[PDB]
Amino acid sequence: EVQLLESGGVLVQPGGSLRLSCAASGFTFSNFGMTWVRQAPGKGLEWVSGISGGGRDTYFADSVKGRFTISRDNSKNTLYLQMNSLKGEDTAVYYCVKWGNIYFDYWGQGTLVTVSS
Amino acid sequence: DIQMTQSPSSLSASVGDSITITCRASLSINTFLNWYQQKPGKAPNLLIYAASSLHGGVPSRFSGSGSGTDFTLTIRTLQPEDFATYYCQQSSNTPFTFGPGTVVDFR
Amino acid sequence: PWNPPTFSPALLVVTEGDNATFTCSFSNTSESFVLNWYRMSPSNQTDKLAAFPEDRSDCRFRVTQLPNGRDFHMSVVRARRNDSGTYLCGAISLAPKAQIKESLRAELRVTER
Repeated sequence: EVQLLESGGVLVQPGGSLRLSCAASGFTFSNFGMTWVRQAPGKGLEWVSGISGGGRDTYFADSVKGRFTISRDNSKNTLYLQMNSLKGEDTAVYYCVKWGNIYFDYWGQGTLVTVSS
Repeated sequence: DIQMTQSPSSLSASVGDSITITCRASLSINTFLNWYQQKPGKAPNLLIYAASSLHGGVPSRFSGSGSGTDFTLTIRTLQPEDFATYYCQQSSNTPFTFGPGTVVDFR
Repeated sequence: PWNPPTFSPALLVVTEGDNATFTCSFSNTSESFVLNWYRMSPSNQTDKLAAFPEDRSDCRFRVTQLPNGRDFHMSVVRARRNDSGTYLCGAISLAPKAQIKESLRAELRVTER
């Protein structure tokens, strides 16, 4: 059925940059918006960013705005999160989330991003 | 920003008990609350949307109620596959904010 | 500063077995929206029948988007007598300030064949 496959989570030094990819399959990817939700180790869930589905509207949280870039490419059914100016605080498990309504239908198992020297 | 709080922080119960956990919002949202279940090492799963609507495939024992600032989740007959952490999440205003989470344990 | 969608026709009368098609036209402002199809149960309890974007997971209620970005067809497939009632469409302004702004409701009449 619906599956979201996150990729690109690797150990990165602070101040570096990394881009996350989500392989969407099982639904009309272009019709639905998407969000990234991260869970820091030992912390709760925090909403990161959101994309409109057509890509025209973008939404960001205060903690990542100016540093993270949300983008989508409906041609290959992929969701991108460009992470720049990484901090140690940003170390978290990043979940690909199916947006498009009041509610968050499906969550991928997530990709682990560790920020350390 | 809308801050979300939950109570209780932790919960110990056995199979068959009825569980009610609450979620509070700093300001009114009136329906726009979601309930999620996270099991250790796995992605969260949606249970309740619009604060009372049951997501497809979720057992009917899971139920939600409340409007405005105060909401409740109810598990009528607790089963072994329900011991997990539950988060509430408001969707009225960006940025979307989550609750601290309520841990349900086996006793 | 955001207009609700409109739901036409006012009175849709069809014979049982035929498909009855509604048209909810929504002139969106920014593409972060969702349209929902509702049927009013007893005591003004709204049931969501279908929606666009189509969830795709009852299949007799389908929502089709027209080539213009305004009109949508909500069609009941093989309408039964018990489908007669009050129907309406609603737009939810998610991201930001989620608000359900509703259309005027319409009546469906399914007659004997």
